[PDB]
Amino acid sequence: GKGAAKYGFKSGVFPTTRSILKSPTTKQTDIINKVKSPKPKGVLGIGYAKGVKHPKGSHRLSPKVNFIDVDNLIAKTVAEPQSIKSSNGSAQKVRLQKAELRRKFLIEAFRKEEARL
Amino acid sequence: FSRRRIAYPFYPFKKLGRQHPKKHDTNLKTAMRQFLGPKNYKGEYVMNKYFTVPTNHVPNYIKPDLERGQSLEHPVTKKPLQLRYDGTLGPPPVENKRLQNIFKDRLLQPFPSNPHCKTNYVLSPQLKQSIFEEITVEGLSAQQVSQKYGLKIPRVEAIVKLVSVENSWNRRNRVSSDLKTMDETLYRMFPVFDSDASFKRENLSEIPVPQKTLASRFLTIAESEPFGPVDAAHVLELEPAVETLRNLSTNTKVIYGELVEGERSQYKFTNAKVGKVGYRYGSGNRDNKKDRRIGFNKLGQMVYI
Amino acid sequence: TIPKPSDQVPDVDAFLNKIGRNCNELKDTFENNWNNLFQWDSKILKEKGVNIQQRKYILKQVHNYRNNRPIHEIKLGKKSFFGGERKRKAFTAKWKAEN
Amino acid sequence: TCGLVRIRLARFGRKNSPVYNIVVANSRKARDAKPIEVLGTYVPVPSPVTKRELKRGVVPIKDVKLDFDRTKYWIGVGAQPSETVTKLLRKAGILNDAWATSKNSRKVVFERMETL
Amino acid sequence: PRKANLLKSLARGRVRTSFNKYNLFNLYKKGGVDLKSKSLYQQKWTAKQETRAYHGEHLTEKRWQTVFKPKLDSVAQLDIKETPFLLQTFAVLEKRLDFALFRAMFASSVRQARQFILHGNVRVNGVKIKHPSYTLKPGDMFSVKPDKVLEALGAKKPSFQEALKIDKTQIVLWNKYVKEAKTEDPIKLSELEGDEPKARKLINLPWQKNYVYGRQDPKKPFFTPWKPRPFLSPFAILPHHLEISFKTCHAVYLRDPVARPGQSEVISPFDVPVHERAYMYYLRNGK
Amino acid sequence: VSAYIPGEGHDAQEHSIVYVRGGRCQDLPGVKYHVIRGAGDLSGVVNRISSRSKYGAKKPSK
Amino acid sequence: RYENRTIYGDIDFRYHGVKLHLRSAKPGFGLRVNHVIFEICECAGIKDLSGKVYKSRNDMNIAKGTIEAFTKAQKTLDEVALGRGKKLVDVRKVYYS
RNA sequence: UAGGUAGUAGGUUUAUUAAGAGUUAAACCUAGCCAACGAUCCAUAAUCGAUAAUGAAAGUUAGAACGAUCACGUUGACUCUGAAAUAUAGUCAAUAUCUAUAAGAUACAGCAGUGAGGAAUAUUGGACAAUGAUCGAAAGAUUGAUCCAGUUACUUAUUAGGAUGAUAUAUAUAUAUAUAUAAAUUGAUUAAAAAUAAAAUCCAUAAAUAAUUAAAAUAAUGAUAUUAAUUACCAUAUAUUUAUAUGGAUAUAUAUAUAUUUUAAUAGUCCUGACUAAUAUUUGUGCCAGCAGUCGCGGUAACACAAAGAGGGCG
Ligand SMILES: [Mg+2]
Ligand SMILES: [Mg+2]
Ligand SMILES: [Mg+2]
Ligand SMILES: [Mg+2]
Ligand SMILES: [Mg+2]
Ligand SMILES: [Mg+2]
Ligand SMILES: [Mg+2]
Ligand SMILES: [Mg+2]
Ligand SMILES: [Mg+2]
Ligand SMILES: [Mg+2]
Ligand SMILES: [Mg+2]
Ligand SMILES: [Mg+2]
Ligand SMILES: [Mg+2]
Ligand SMILES: [Mg+2]
Ligand SMILES: [Mg+2]
Ligand SMILES: [Mg+2]
Ligand SMILES: [Mg+2]
Ligand SMILES: [Mg+2]
Ligand SMILES: [Mg+2]
Ligand SMILES: [Mg+2]
Ligand SMILES: [Mg+2]
Ligand SMILES: [Mg+2]
Ligand SMILES: [Mg+2]
Ligand SMILES: [Mg+2]
Ligand SMILES: [Mg+2]
Ligand SMILES: [Mg+2]
Ligand SMILES: [Mg+2]
Ligand SMILES: [Mg+2]
Repeated sequence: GKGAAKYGFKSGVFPTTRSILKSPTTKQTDIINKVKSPKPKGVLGIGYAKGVKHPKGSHRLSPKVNFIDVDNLIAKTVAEPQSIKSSNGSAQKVRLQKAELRRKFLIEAFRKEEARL
Repeated sequence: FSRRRIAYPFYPFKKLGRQHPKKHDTNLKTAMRQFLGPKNYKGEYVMNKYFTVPTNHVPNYIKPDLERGQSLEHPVTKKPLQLRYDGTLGPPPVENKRLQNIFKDRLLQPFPSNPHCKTNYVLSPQLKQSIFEEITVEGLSAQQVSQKYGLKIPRVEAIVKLVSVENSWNRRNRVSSDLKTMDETLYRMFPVFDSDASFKRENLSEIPVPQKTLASRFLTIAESEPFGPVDAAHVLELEPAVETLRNLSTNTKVIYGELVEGERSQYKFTNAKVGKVGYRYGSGNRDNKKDRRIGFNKLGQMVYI
Repeated sequence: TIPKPSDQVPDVDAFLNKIGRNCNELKDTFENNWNNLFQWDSKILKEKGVNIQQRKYILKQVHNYRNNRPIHEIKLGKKSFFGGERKRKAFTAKWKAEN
Repeated sequence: TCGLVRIRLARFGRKNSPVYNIVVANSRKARDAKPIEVLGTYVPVPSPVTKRELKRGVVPIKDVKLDFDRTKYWIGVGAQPSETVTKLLRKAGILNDAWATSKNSRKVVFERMETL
Repeated sequence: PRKANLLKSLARGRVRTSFNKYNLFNLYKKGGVDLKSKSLYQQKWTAKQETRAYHGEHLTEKRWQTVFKPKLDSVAQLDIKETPFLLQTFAVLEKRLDFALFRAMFASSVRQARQFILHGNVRVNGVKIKHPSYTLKPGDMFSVKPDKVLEALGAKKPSFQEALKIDKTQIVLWNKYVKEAKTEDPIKLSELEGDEPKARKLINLPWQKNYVYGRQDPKKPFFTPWKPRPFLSPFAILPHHLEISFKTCHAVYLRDPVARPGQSEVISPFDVPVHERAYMYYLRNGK
Repeated sequence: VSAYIPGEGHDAQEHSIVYVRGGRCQDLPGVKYHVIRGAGDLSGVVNRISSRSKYGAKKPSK
Repeated sequence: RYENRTIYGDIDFRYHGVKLHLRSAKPGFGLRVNHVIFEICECAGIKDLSGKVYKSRNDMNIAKGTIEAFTKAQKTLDEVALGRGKKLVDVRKVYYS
């Protein structure tokens, strides 16, 4: 109870809210600019200095940040059906409806997230 | 140094001296009898000042310090009496100047030992009615009414609430004769609220005191540099006192479920942000502790929260 | 709402026989009244003095009949001839030794 | 139900007085264990109506505070709801008639609507 | 709760929340509470004794301690006398339903009020409550059944035999008076055992036409034409935090009682030093 | 352990079942224990009226 | 005494053995000090006081030390203002609580 | 426990791996690495929180309960499948019981329960109705997870009755009613009380007895369950929960005039020399018997032992 005052007197914990987009998007321009700007050197430097070598097996730089094209992601995860009009039977129709609903929701969620950030 | 002190009267009374072996009487009991005076065939202690109820708008509160414990008055004439060497009562030889000269404040002081506790005044029914009319028919704001009369806004609202209830009762014919008589007796007991008397009017600038104000601060400003209430509020990081007084004086997506003929209840879905909605995991079980939380239902049932 | 008795099971007794799980020996606690069986609920059955499991089963089969789903004795789950998953290894070995 | 990720009710509160915690969880993890994401609550005991209210003809309500957008997202990524949860969602108006099983399948009195 | 036992003894001059005759006498003959010639602890103990006897004698000590709030409340007038902060020690109990009912004078005592609400007579915002530990919010009405209020504030309804005996004496006195008037309607109680209508028929004085002294409406739970309680005056202290209407017996709880520059709204029969000592005690649980 | 035995009368042999608690007999040195008296072969102290639970004594029951 | 109820500043004073520490107090917060200090405050009109005695707690020396601290360790705001040549406002008073 | 370390510290390569690395295996070099800011070695211990305790707080304590993490499922090693296992699987060995006596089977740290150990910790319960889980296309099957009840003052909470109440007779539009005889418990003879305490009196309410009807769950399914709750002779029909009018229920006088189930109350335990709240006193013992957290008390006047009276806490 004593340590709950750090977290606004909240006894018990929730699980961490799980990011819908798990990397920065392409539309987040400022982040991209920050990433691509010249990395500093000297006292508060990041990488390796130009003259200095790096360990044989290891990479010199850090790996590049995979920026999500959101439209591309949507297309891949949630492809619209190519065979557009093939639909008979009740169970099949139900499945199709379910698929459509899932497409709608995940599309909306991603787009909203992109806008929201 | 504390003993067990039997609570005898501070005032003087006729103690026991000797008495017939069988009677087994106590000095406290004797003192109580004396205070009461003689009891009727009916049961009434008539000679006691405080037996009958005042019909004066002047509350008959207790003054044991002033009359020196001698409570007995003659019922018809309200003139004081004592217990003489004989068992019969009679008038006192010396008159009490303390009872004759008494203050305004102490007449509205129910307990002798606590000066701070005073009785609140009673509103006259006509005044209450006028207030009710003002709020409903004339359509005035409660603050204006409060300013006019000298009541507080919550008090005014309470009065209004009570008036409408009284009216409804009258319409239904629930206000019985015995109830009316009781109301009249209560009215007679208490002093009346005068809207003109400035000392009787309620102080309408009472804000409640916050935590930040109580903790004292001091500032060394230059000798000439001015520093008003606003500046003080700014230093403390509050809104000004006047603004708070003024304030005192003065969305979310909800769905409802479809209701089919057979089903017995709706489903109200309110929106809520994730990370703020649920019952938390590993919260403190407070049920076996004495700081356990006990709430109440819509039906007045006691429920563990 | 009362339903009609069908050709295959026109009687209460016939219905009981169909549903099974020892629903026979229950013709005395309620007599052969078609309306009676169907309108009756759980509390009434309990008062009469039937079992909990039997009560549950009958009501379910009544409901199925009302909805015109095929009622039949779907038997309760049975352990294997050898034994329950846990006890098999030993039991099977014992059985082998015997035979 | 099927799946690895599943939207279900985790039980909370005391004996003879349940409240439910709508979560998304792993199928393997326990019923009342800490989940992936709590989406909402659900008290099954309906709000008790007054005698006058009953006479008038006003139905009780079951309160279900719920993150709609999150739930939708979880449905989209393919987290199968439980039998009770899916019914609740259908009642709300997230899920369609498509999810309604044969047992569930009666004139409607009151229609759904969003309010504020 | 803590059982009622010797609440209104005289050898312990404990001033309880009641309108009892013995309680009144105790109040009368106490004077102050003497805190002279005592250690600090002894003073604190004597404060506890007196102050808790009035404020929540039914409450258990541990329970009280749990409910007891350190953070007292007050109001700045922003327009002089010194505010009595520490009279607020038992402000938290006025929030209770039972105490509020007592303050309203819908009960003779706090115990009685408690009993009333257990029996399901009080209401608060319509719904009837059977729970004394219920706490009013500001704006909440509460409403006792008017008969019970009348019983609380009315006289004790006499037994039939007692009433008949009282009547007999009154009749004799009347006869004596008429004899005295002449100079310058009998009843036999042994025969008339328990026939109330017969008694009514027999009796005819100027001040009661038929009804016996104590029974005009025997079915009602109080004295005859309703009159007040035998010592009602010295305890009729009209509170600030409640708005009352005695016709319907409704009452709006409008405020949590609070201390002003002049006064406190916690109605108590004890001076501020006593209340300070009590506060001191209950901060530390008598450490 | 050297255990004290309180009360007027003690029923204790050379083999009796006895329960020990952590008091201290202050005048006797090197004995830092009390036999708790209601339980075991140690019987409750007889004709005890005051402070009965401190010894074994049951309520006399009129 | 500040506002006719408590000391001005948080004083910390040594009288022989006894080390005194007396903090000022917000109004309503009572006397929360050693029994001797409390007794002296009751007589001297101090309503609000926090504090704690370190080292010796010799009753007599507490009584002597605390009155010395009151008379000597305290400086009134007005005196301080006069000495320094500055305004020394009390913010709470200005606010009107 | 003061020196420890020799795959040890680092370099170069090859295998193995999804993948880094003296992680293993192999090969060849350099002489390192850690340490008195505590190495190596030994002992003890599952770890933790927005959990529990305590404090003014910094902190300290617990790690039962709620939750998160680890490890183990009698002991040790290895193997297989697999994304992931030294798997509660299999293999072999170790310990100890079973028969069926066999390149057997079992291992309650799953739920009940038993014996033991111990100061000390529960039912060989009911139900899958709910919430989950596995199988199944479905029908619905299983579920000692779970939900319910049982035992246990271990903890918390709510109730566990209010108002009036110091005598008994007899006599005789007012009202201080007044006399007379009798009685009156333990103390005590006055500030020595016990005692408004009892008993009485007025008023309910619980429980009971009848009637009714939820909710947990609906498509249907209710273990809990003589369910919670409500009404008091039931229903409908007006108004604003109360009030009145109808319909029928009922029973005596002579269809319609007064009624309408019943009804209580019950607390221990510690203490009264000071610290420590407890002044009404008295008896027994006589440095004994005994008391005692601490200082102490008991040698005939014991406020301290053992009791009666009275009192003070908590309940
Ligand atoms: Mg499946
Ligand atoms: Mg003792
Ligand atoms: Mg005892
Ligand atoms: Mg190594
Ligand atoms: Mg090597
Ligand atoms: Mg390598
Ligand atoms: Mg070491
Ligand atoms: Mg261990
Ligand atoms: Mg720790
Ligand atoms: Mg744990
Ligand atoms: Mg630890
Ligand atoms: Mg455990
Ligand atoms: Mg293992
Ligand atoms: Mg192992
Ligand atoms: Mg077991
Ligand atoms: Mg084992
Ligand atoms: Mg044993
Ligand atoms: Mg235990
Ligand atoms: Mg199940
Ligand atoms: Mg089972
Ligand atoms: Mg308790
Ligand atoms: Mg005697
Ligand atoms: Mg009942
Ligand atoms: Mg003392
Ligand atoms: Mg003696
Ligand atoms: Mg002692
Ligand atoms: Mg003694
Ligand atoms: Mg005694």
